[PDB]
Amino acid sequence: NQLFDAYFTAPAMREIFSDRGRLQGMLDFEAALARAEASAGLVPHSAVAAIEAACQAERYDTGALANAIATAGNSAIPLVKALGKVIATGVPEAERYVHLGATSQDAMDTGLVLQLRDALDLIEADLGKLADTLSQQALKHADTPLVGRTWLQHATPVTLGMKLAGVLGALTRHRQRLQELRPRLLVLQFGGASGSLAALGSKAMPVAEALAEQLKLTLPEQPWHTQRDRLVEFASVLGLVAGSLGKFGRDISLLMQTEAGEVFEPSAPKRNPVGAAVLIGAATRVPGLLSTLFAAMPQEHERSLGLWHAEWETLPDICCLVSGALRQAQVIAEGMEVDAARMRRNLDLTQGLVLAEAVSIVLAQRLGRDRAHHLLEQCCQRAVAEQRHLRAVLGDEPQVSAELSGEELDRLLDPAHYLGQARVWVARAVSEHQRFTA
Amino acid sequence: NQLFDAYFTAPAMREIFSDRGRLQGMLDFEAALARAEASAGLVPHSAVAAIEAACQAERYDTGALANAIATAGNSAIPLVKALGKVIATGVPEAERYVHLGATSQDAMDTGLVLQLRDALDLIEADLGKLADTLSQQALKHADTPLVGRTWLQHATPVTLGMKLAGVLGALTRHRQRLQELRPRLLVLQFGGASGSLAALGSKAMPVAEALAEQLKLTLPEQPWHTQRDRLVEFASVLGLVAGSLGKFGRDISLLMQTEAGEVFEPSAPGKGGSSTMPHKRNPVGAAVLIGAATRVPGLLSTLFAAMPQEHERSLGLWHAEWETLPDICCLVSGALRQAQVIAEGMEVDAARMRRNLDLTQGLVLAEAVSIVLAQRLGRDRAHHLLEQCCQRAVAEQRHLRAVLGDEPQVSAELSGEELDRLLDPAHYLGQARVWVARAVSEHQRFTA
Amino acid sequence: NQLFDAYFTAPAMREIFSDRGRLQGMLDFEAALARAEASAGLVPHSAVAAIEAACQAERYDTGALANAIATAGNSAIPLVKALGKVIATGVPEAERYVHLGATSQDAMDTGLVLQLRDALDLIEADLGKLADTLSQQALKHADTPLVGRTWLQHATPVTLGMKLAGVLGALTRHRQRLQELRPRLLVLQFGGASGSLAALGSKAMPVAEALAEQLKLTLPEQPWHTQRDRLVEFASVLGLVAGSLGKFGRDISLLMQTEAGEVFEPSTMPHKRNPVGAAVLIGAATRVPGLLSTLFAAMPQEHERSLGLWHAEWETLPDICCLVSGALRQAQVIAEGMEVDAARMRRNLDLTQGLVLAEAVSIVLAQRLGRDRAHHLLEQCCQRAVAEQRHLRAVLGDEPQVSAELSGEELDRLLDPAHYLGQARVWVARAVSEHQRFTA
Amino acid sequence: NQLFDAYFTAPAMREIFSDRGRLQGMLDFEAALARAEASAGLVPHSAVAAIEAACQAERYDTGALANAIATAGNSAIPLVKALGKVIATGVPEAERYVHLGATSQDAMDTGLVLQLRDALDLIEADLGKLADTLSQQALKHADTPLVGRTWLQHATPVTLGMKLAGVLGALTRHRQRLQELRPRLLVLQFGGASGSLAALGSKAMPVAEALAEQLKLTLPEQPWHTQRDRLVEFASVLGLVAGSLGKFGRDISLLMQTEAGEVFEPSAPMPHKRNPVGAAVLIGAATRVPGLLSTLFAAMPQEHERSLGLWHAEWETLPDICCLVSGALRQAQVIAEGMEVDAARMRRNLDLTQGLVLAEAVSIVLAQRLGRDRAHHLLEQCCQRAVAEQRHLRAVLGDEPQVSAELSGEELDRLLDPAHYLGQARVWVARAVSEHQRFTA
Repeated sequence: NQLFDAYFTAPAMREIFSDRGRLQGMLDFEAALARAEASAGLVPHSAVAAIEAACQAERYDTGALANAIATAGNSAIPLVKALGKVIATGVPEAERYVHLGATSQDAMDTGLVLQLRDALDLIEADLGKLADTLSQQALKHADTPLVGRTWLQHATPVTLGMKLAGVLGALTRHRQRLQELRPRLLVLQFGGASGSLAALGSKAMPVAEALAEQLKLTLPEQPWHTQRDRLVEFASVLGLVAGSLGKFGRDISLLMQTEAGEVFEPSAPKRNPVGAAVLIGAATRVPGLLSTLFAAMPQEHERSLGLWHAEWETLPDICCLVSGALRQAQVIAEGMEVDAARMRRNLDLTQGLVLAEAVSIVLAQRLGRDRAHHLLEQCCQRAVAEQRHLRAVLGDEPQVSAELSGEELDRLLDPAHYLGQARVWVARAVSEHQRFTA
Repeated sequence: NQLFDAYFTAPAMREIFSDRGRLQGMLDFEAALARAEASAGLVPHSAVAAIEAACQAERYDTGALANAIATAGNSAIPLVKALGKVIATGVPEAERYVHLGATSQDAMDTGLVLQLRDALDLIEADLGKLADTLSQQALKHADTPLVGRTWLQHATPVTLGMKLAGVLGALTRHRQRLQELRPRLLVLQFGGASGSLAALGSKAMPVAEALAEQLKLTLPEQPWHTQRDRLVEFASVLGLVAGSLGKFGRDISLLMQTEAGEVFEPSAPGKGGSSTMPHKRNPVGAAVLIGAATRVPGLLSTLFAAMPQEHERSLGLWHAEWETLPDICCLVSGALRQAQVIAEGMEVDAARMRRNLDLTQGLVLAEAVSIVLAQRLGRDRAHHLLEQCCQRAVAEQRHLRAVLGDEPQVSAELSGEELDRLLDPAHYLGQARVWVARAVSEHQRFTA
Repeated sequence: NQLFDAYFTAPAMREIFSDRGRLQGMLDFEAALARAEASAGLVPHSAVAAIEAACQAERYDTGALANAIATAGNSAIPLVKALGKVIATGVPEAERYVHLGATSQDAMDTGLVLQLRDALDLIEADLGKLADTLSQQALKHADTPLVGRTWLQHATPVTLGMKLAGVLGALTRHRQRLQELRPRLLVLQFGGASGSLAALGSKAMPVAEALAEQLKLTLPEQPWHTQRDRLVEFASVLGLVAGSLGKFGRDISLLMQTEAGEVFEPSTMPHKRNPVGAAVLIGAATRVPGLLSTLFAAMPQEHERSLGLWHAEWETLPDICCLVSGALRQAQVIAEGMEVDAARMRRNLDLTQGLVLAEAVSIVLAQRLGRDRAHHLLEQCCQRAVAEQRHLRAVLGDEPQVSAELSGEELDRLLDPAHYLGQARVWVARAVSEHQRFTA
Repeated sequence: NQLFDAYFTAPAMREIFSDRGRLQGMLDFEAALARAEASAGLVPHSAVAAIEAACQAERYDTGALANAIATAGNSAIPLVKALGKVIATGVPEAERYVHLGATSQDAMDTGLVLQLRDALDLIEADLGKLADTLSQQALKHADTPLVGRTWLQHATPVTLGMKLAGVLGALTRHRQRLQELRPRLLVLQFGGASGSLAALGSKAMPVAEALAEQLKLTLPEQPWHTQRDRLVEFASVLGLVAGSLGKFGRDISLLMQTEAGEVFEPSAPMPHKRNPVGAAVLIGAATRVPGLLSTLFAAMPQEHERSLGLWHAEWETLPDICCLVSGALRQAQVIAEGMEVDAARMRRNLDLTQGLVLAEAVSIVLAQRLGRDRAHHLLEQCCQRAVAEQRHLRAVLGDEPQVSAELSGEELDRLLDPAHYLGQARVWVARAVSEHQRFTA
């Protein structure tokens, strides 16, 4: 099943979450294990070299391992056995030192953490890259006006940059979150059969620290075979990412509507938003995958069956799904086409009624807040009845045209003059984005 | 990613949901389309032959199509284009008739329905097979007694057959559900660009009916590009199946617990080389059933979440279905597979079940005694006298059978032969055998 | 918490799923139990009368029961205890016959089924009512043309009735599904402590059948304390309903868009018209999926009675019923009173200036000239209608080959949406037809 | 519907998430708004006093408001209207200043945030309290041995304290998480009709800052009417808490099994018909919350300046999650501080596999005493026999020439003693408790 894979997953991410990557992660653990126990005096340095030479994914047969797993219950034991048979060919007496003192889940979880680290690194890169380009766009259109849409109904003006800044804001907060969880997530899983590490006796802590250092991972306060919050948390932040990008994709698709035509996805490297589809798809698929991870948390005792198995393919799907949305969001963010003219046109589709408020405040002071209220509802009721722009109806209004010149009315009914804090929001958002950098 | 695929998916099911299977479904649609339109006078019979010759999945390159899809937004257009370029090599003037009057989703949904039918067929087979073997085991152990477990606490007796009968019951109801949705699910998706089928003019219905008949699919009251209840219902029943097998998997894992050791998955004393009994007899099969019952709910909610698809064709929500439905089918196929293995080969330890039964030293049978001593003496007096014997059987900790034998009023009302029977689990099985009877009965009724 | 309850739940449904409704369901079970065991010779007819008199929800204190439940672990034991203390006041020696031979879950599940039966009845009523009005609207607008929208882009013409017929189709299928599960869902839950019903000895089946008949419920092949598929199936179909009405609510909100303004929910103070009704439908379609998966998630219940997973069902199923009842309610309001602007629909139709109708002309000029020549000639006309931006009708009129093959009267028809509605009217017909067939 | 509410929700949490609490949250916003705008010169101080006097939830009719909402589409407009009619009775000319320049969602989101802050405060107190008592229990049983259970199968020894330390570890990580999201979650929602705040002109930022300060909330970089990640994140951590307490609840129920009988829930004020009613709540929450959480994730792609339907879906969902978790924390505390341990039964269960679960501990020692190659064979032989002629491994090894010739009766007694194969058990408890004390500050 790879037909839709190019469209839904980012190639680099798929490489990490492939059989090769999964296998390599565990093998990395095994080699690192031998290395760490050797420096503790548990394994002959001659064996360390033998093991490392066999810890290359390429040397194993996935098809064969797959059938064995179906009988083993996990991936570690069939791999360790296959690793042993490879080390036997060359240094037969080294075979007895592989996977010493460790349990299957140690290899599996640590291997996974290694893959998660490479994954984290990609996601942070793409995020920063996307935030940068989004930052520029926000500034570029910090003041090009478009109508505000509330419950899909026209509302007071807004700016395109204001909208893009909101997405920027969320992305910054996610980079922040990924940064805070990093020291929590990147930990070693080394507990042995029941997490007591008893098999290593007094060389337990020494081997553990050596092992963590070897893999450049932190040593946790204790093993976590059945405490899975670290993994679920990571998945949850990726969930937040899919959701925000989902909002972005929705907004694009609505802006690309025939009856709106204000913003468009870049033209193929009827104009269908094939990129937005990916973003919306991810924001629709991920919640379910995420609840699965939450659902599997109440893992029994020292190792749970079934609940633990449910994590295996779920976490990787989430990472892939999100990698694909980030990739697609980058494409549209750096190349979307804007039609400011059309934005202007759509703005007085309600014929200035959306700007009634801007006029109400001015005539509030020019005359009585009490009198202006009446006089304004009257002009709107008319601009609708005899259907014609509010600018005109107001020009033919004695009290109004007697208090406001033709030049004043032209300004009041100009959306570019009712942008509120639009530019400020973009400023603060872009500001914070640059602050984070450091 | 195929490491865990042999363990989590049934090989036959993966074949259906592979690139080849996906492609073939759509090509089958294309060939059938030409055929149906030819008989309506829209396509020269010479083209029909050209097209069918190119409607073979093997002739296409997945890798290439994959990259094209990333730009197209769907799978139909890149496939149709590739199909056209293949038909051009031989009969160049046949190229203009492929995919005539149809929209991308028509090919995709119909292709899917074809895959779903092959899937439905596997699932029904496996279910029937599993129900059969489960039916025999139920009968075989209709009266082997085991303690009842409530909130994981010991309760009045139950029978192993009774337990297996409940799984049988659920499975029968699912077979029933699968049967009722069949006519609803296996429908054709032919509506064109906006579901009006206007491009075919007055040849619309004729082509439609011909097409349905060609594929052996029913013609729906109308196209359903954005009315997805049919697919969500199918996923939902599969969900129910995952759930039921999940309960079965849980029960096995709990019965295989070291402190229970009453039922075991196949493969020697527990699992594999039963050397050091303590561990190793791991329930690798139950893990699959439990895994599926844990994963499926989320995948199912995704299909529910993607139902409010806008207008004539929705973007994003529709894309979300593509890989989700297949995952559900594969997950369930793997659970059915594993459930079959353990159902037909589980090991029972009736002696250990007996031993576990009086772990509470007959206190779990207090009720069975309470009713008899209710009539022999006063329901009011018996109540007092019984709580007294239990409080003692616990204090001086020793079986209730004993405490009652040393009880004047009790031993004066019930002989030693009577008390032996009252404190025997085998005599307090209630409707255990009846339940197994009714369930198996209904299972045989369904058959027809 | 009742602020949003009037807006999100249908009052009749909330009545069913209230403390009173929950309590009454269990009490109904107890009364029916005594009645059935009496006719088996297990209970004196004098006690049956005493029990029935106490089986009225009104006579109990919810607040008090609630605190007891926090210690009991379920609702049946504190209720049965309170019931016993009420029967004591009058007929003291009747107290020992209440809840005889039954376990807490028997009372709880059966009580629930009773509530689900009332709920099923409301949902079937509302659905049929909604299907009817939707049916008329479908026919009424069977041929008022509106542009087709694909990926939110303009596509070949469609009819408003066509759209509404789709929703009708789905609702018909749900009524059908609700009909098929009815015999499966409305079953009695009577198994006792461990589902063996051993406490009743040989009077087990007799009491069981009498009890099922008393409550007008079917007796299942065996008790189902930990086989929950019946409940999850029902929630699943309600899920299907929320999803369908969700699609409807989405379509309305999109048609109510300022840049569309084609359909509206029933009604300064001008351009301000928010779809408060569609909000409910979309909300339900968004909330229900999660609630449903919870029911699926709770299926692997251990042995004879599961703790935790079973507790998870208690408030979840009722939430689903209430959520859906509110969506049905709101969908009915908008279905029978939505405002249509056929004029605006026409206007929006040539927003692409006839390019959306290029296909309709392509087939005709396919025969008039060469399918090969027509193709070229048509792309040329579209490319121009875009460049010098002006309707395609015009560009085709200034096209020698085209105006030489098609009269001005012929081009006026080809570029008219009303003439490219395909099977629109047929779809509405089949859907409405099937709706009338079901009725019986 | 309050039957199961006492059992599933913590009373204090329900108070926060009640009609009264919801209403008061928005009223607090209204009062604070007037106050902030007055100091910017937009409202007469005499009106500020009139408004504040009307911003008390008690003065309004929920039933009435509920029917109005059914027509309004939200809760803010019917409340603001009702508030206005109350301020009219006394200071009629003050009515025109209420809710000035604000949109419905500003009142609603800010009101909710206020409620979430009170909720956050409860959850942090309970977590700290639960961590403390779990901390003592961990230490108290840091070395009482119980058998390890892998895939529900007996495995090498473990300690009760070790197990409890794992729950402690998770709880500490959650407190840490709650601390990190606090500055992110507690922000003001003030953007007006479309988030431009245009209606206030150049008095926008001044009023905004004054408003934030008034409510003791941070001012975000920009309004967030359709960027909901802050709320979903909070719900997500609460999800993590439900999950962890869910694992704890599961372990208790399994330890309370008749065939185990090692740990029991307090005998809150029959075979030993002791049902784990508390564990039921923890497991239930862990089962219900995932669904509620995905709902909030599902509602994130909210369109433009204000989304209909998806935003409505948040309203009752976030509160349910908070209540559900408050009920699980409550129940977890009860069992944590009062669970009964049967160390003797744990010992008995330990050699249910008759020492085979300790085979590994013997394997390493006999690996050196003799040949790692010879010991291997000799050990599998003793196990295969201890099983066949079914009798303890301690015995089978004592009748083994090579073994009894290499290890004294005193040495074998020790090797087959669980208390001597606890590995890092006590260390894990140490590190976890240590980190718990570290966090404190």
